[PDB]
Order: sequence, then C-alpha cells, then structure tokens
Amino acid sequence: IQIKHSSLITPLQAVAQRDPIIAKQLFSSLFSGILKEMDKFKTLSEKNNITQKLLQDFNRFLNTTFSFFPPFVSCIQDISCQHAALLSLDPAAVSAGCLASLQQPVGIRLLEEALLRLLPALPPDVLRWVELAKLYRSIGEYDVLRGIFTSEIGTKQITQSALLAEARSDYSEAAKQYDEALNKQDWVDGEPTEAEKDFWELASLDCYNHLAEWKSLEYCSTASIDSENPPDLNKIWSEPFYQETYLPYMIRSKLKLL
Amino acid sequence: MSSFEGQMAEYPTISIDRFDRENLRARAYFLSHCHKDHMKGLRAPTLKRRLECSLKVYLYCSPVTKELLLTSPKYRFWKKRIISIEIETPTQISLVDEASGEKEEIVVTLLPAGHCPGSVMFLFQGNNGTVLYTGDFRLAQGEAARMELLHSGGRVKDIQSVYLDTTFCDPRFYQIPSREECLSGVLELVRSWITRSPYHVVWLNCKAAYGYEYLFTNLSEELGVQVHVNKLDMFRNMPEILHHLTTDRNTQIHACRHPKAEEYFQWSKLPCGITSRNRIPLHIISIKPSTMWFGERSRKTNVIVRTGESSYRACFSFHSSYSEIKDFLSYLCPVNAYPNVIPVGTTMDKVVEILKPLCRSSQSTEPKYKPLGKLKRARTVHRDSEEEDDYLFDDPLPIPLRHKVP
Amino acid sequence: MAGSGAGVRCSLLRLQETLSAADRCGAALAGHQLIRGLGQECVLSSSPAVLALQTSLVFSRDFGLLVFVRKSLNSIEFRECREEILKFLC
Amino acid sequence: REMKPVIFLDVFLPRVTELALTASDRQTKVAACELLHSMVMFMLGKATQMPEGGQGAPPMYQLYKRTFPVLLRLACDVDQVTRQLYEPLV
Ligand SMILES: [Mg+2]
Ligand SMILES: [Mg+2]
Ligand SMILES: [Zn+2]
Repeated sequence: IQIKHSSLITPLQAVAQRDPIIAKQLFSSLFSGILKEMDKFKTLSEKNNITQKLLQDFNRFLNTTFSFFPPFVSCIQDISCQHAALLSLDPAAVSAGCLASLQQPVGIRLLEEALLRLLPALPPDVLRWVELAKLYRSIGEYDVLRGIFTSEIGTKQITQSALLAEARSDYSEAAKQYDEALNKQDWVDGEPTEAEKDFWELASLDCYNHLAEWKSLEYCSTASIDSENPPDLNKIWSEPFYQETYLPYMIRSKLKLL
Repeated sequence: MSSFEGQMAEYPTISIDRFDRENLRARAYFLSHCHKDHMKGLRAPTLKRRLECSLKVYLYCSPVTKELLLTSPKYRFWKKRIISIEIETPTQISLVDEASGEKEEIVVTLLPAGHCPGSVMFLFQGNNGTVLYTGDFRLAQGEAARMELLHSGGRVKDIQSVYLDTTFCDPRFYQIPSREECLSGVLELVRSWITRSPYHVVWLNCKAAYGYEYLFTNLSEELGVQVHVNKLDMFRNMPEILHHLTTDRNTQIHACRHPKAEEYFQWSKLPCGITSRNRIPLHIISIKPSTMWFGERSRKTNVIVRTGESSYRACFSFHSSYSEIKDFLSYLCPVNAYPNVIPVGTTMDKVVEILKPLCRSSQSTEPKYKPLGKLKRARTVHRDSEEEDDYLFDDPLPIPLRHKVP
Repeated sequence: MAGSGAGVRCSLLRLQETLSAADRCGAALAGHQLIRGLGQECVLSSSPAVLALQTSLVFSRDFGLLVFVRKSLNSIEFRECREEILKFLC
Repeated sequence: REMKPVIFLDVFLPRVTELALTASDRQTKVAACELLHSMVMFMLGKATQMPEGGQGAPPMYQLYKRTFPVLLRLACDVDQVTRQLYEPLV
C-alpha cells in the first residue's frame, strides 16, 4: 500500500484523457474541491469576485456552443448545482442546452436548486419556473406541469378552472375557458402576467390539438406571428421561440387538413 | 496491344505511344519503349512529310530507347529530332506552336518501368494538374511506396489522372511470380540439361523483341555460355548486354527467332540453319517464356511446366499482375484512371468497374431537393353538403379569437 | 458544348458544326475523333433507358449520323469519317 | 503547493471497473487497469488507517463486494499484462 502520489495521479489523468465520463467526474470533483478550499484562504470580496467571474464564464460557455456535448453541459450544470453562488445561471441558456443535449434531468435539478436556495435571495423566479415547466413538458411529466401552472404560474381563478377541466379530459370546456381568459379585458384585481398568457395560448393549442380541431389549431398557431390578417408563414423561421412553440402545431394542422 | 489513342485528356497537345490519325497536329511526341504496339504511325509517310516541314517538334524518350530506335534503318530519319531525357530528372518541355508564336511550358519526369530496355514512365506537371502515364510497366507489391519522384514530403503527390497498363487486369492473373523465380527455374533446367554433353542445346522461344535481356544476361553470367541472337548491333553502346550475346551458331543456349521456327524445332533444328555440329545430332529442348498460357490453367500449376518430351513453358511476365495493379492504383489513389489496353477475355466495362473503386472518388452528395408545388387536386372533392339534425349532438365549439400582434 | 450531361448529344453537335470549319483536314481529324468517341461511348452502354436515349439521339433528323453523311458526301476530305460512321452503324 | 482539495475516488470506481473489464482501446484498458490497481491499494490503505479520534476505520464492505469480482475476472483475463498484474494482486 506504500504507493506514491504519482502512481495514483498519472493513471487518473491518463484515463481522463480517453474517457469523457471520467474526465467529467474528475473535473467536477477538482472544481468543487478547489472552490471549497478557497473559503479558508481568501476574503469575502475576493470569493464574490471569483464566483461572479465563474458565473460569467459558465454563461459564456452555455451561450456560445453548437455541438452541445452531453458530458460538458452536464458537468457545467452539475458544478453549478453544488455551489449556491453559481445557481444564478441564465435559465434560458440552461434549458436550451438541456433540450439540445437531452439532459433535461440535470437542468431540472439546477432549476429546482435555484428555486430552493435563492428563494430568500419578469421576475427571475417566474422565468426559472417557466423554464422548469418547459423542461418537464419535454419529458412528458404533465402532472408536475399542471401542478407548477396551478401553484406558481397561474394567479387567476379562470386558470384554475380551465386546468381542472383539462385534468378530466374535458378539453372543450378548457379551451372555452382559455379563450375567455385570452379575450378578457375587464380584470378587476389586475392584469395577468406575460407567462400566464403564454401558458394560456399553449394550453389552448394543446386543447385544440386533442379535440382534433384542425382549423382552430392552424388559426391559433399563426394568429400571433405576424401583424397582417393573412399571416406570413415564413415569420416562423424568425424566432427560435416560434420555431419551438408554433411550428409543430401548425405543420400538424396543415397536414391533417391536406 | 495498346488501346491508348496517344492523347491525354488534360494535355491534348502531346501524344504518347501513338502517332496515327489526330497526333499529326501534336506539339511534342513521347515514346515509352520500343515495342511495336506502342509505335503505330511512327514511320508514317504523313509524319515523314511533317517532320521535314517543321523545326520545333521533337520526340522525347529514354536514351536506351533512342539507341534501340536509331539502330533500325526505317527509323533513322528521327536522328535529328529525338531528344533523350535522363530518368528521375525533371525537365521543362516547350510546347511551342509552329504556325503561331504561342508557347506553353510543361514539366515531365521519366520514371523506370522495369519492362524492357528503355521502358520508362511519363509524369507531366502543368496547368491542368499532375498526370501519370505508366505504359507497360511492372511493379511488385510494396514498390509503389519506394518511388522518390512520386512522393512530395513523405506523401503521395496529388495525381489527377493515371493512364496505367491493364494488360493483366483481371482475376485470372491473380499473382504472377516474380521474374527472379522464373529465372532460377529456367537456370536450373538449362544447367541440368546442358551439363550432360556439349551437344545439348536449349532454345528460348521469345516472342517479344525486347524484354528478355534479363534472362539472357543472367543465364550467361551463371553458365558462362553466350546466347545466340539474330542481331546484336543494337546493343553496341551497351557493354553489359553486348558481351552476353553472340552471332555464332556454335553455342549451346540459343534465342534466335523465325516465323516458321516451330516446324524447324519439330524437325530437331534451331531457327538458325544449323542442325548439327561435326555431323553429330543435337538434342534440343524448347523453353517458351509467356504468361497468357498460365492464365488459362484450371488447377495448381508450377513456374516451370513440361508440355512435352522436349518442350517447357516458363511464367515470365514483364507486366504487372492484377494484385500488383490493384496495389499500385490504391497506393497512388488518383482522381481518375484510364486503362491503356483491354485484356483479351475481359471487356472495357469490367476493367472500368474494377479500376473505379480504387480511384479517389470518395465524394458523395445527397440528391437534389425535388420541389412539390401546385398540388394535384384543385377543387375540394371531399366537401360535404352540411345537412344535420343538430339536436342529437352537443353545441358546436365557437371559433377562437386571437388579438395578439407581435 | 454545354450539353455535357449526355455526351452523345454534344458530340453530335460538335460533329455537325465540324462540317462548317472550311472543310479542312484538321476538322476531318477532329470529326473522326469525335465519331470514335461517341461510338465507343454508345457501345459500352448497357442500361435500356439510356440505350434508347442514345439510339434516338444518334438517329435524329437534325444532328444525326445519317443527315451528317448525307451532307458530307460531297466532301472527299471526310472519307474516313463516313467509313467510321458506317462501321459504328453496323 | 498551497492547497489540498479533497477528491472522492469512489465516484470513479464503477466506470473504472467497467473500462478495465470491457475497454476496446488497449491504451485505455491498460490505463484503467493501472488506475484500478492504485485505487485498490488506496482502499486497503484507507481501511487500515486508524483515525486517532473517536471514529473508527471506514467500512469498505460495500466497495469490496463489487470490487472483488472485477479483480477476480481481471486476474484470469486473456490479456497477458492484465493477468500478470492482477494475479499477484489477488
Ligand atoms: Mg507494347
Ligand atoms: Mg510492353
Ligand atoms: Zn540460334
């Protein structure tokens, strides 16, 4: 057992150069250890500056990439999960990376740790909840999706009633409630947020898709992409949000009609 | 044979090994070696008339090829128009037009072919890329990686086209033995035959005029006897070959030729008029070095076979076999490859589809997007007449309204 | 010619334009080369679709071989060309 | 030179054993075998190191139960170097 430190470090870094999983684990371990050792070595302001620089570098990593290597993105997000100072990553970037690398669970963990730890610290919490709802929808967890939309996103009673009707597979009443909420003008308490209206639009699209109402579906998937009354279908290719929200339903409705 | 039209696709102003019909307008002539199938039109009256009316057209070839060509009296009119080029020496050739003062420079390099005295390759480098002409060459497997002039910094040069010799480009001639094995077999046979009595002679039925000098020289060096040939003045400037041949008929080993030598040998007589010395009859055996005969065997054969009581055949090929051709073409990896000659059995299409997987054609592409517009149905034939009861079913869903304008 | 997709068609067009090159010997040699090229191209063809395409191109009434020979019969400079045409037709 | 970050090696043990067993690349396989040998030595050293405090040595039973089969199957491997390295170890 009287081996030298080199006899353990050299084969470790040798394996790390040839296996991406071992490299991912070793880098995360070293990062966590170095960030833990600096607490007993530097002051509060220096640690804050270092963590801000780390956050900026991680945002630059998640924003400037085209291959979306699953080990790299998973390592970055798992490292951000372990430190409360790195939980402030851009939620949109994290969600896009997880949707492009098929790493939804690690992004869900990151967003949940950000919603838990940063709770005492559009609002950022609303954006994180929206991205978490999108990540949960991407894996087919619709019960947690409706729970999030009832507890955090939805604030009116019309939203609660529409989601309650949609839970019983009563998509007609749910679509009617969503249309009434989208066309309402006289809000006694206050105007609904933008996230709530986007959820209303997407849920109405889902209800029209379930009811096989292809004309209403193609109307609702293109009525909010342009200003002209006959919509320009090429406006879809402008926004990546459009390309992800309205493109599948529009294509499906057009193909069903054809 | 030579199915080459003596005209490269990249450089149509130069003709190689063919001067028959369209090569009378060429600006420079090249000659690989001194075989008759690569010399069509070289003695034509039209070419004779053109040579005496021009001053800038020349015939480039190996020095040994020049020596072998100027010896023949029928080709001595090329004496002032032949420019010999050393091998492995990149020289610049001027393709100047006769009529107009236009000019064009090209770099040619002569590479050894290992086929017959004076056989070389032609490596051209100009504006249209690098092309290679290996006219009737012979390379063993693993020798293409040893040519210095075909490598640029340890890697093969970018070759655009290769006009290679496809004489034995077919699965029948899979692996022809090296000429050293055939040489050793013939040497052993001739030794064991002529070592008995001074009256035992050995004939060598060599069909080609040049290409068997290796066998003659090595048999002479290993047996001390001098081979008999018809003419030897062609090797007057080649001491290493001239001192192995003799015109005297009083030698044991013979390699003389005659159109009716077969019947003469059947009558126990060499092609030369001598049939016996000192009135003592001669015991003759015939060894015919060839390759096409071995390519038709149906079972395991040997290098030296015995087809009669005084007849033998040897597998001596001055052409690269199918495996050697494949290895050479795969090591060069050129963009294109054109067969110079089509085998007797094989055809053009089979040789082409054999050579194509070896060429550097590793570039594929997805098919072009075929558009779909003006759908094949104009009117909605699937429209309903809309007659209902409206009471058995629930109320219809109202049309949604969206006023968001982003 | 730009019709390089089907080399037979561009070869026939160049052969037809050859007859207008002042009826010279160099034009005759170029025409003979084009004729041999198109012949060896049409011979190696095996697929029946491209085969029918080529047999319709070579026998067209505008740039075909028959109209080429009929208009080049008054020129002695194209003797080898007509001979090669007839051999390829056989 | 100025710090000692703590790294837990038991997070690499399953992947390292999987590599040492079924790595196609020869260099990757031999590197994983050397790393696994060093990690087994480290496990032995940690299990034998007695904490001078009130806490005892950490139980390596849950790690031994899944490490020993891998070592047994490596000590009888078809590879010469791996077998010669892991047979004396076993
Ligand atoms: Mg020849
Ligand atoms: Mg030859
Ligand atoms: Zn003789």
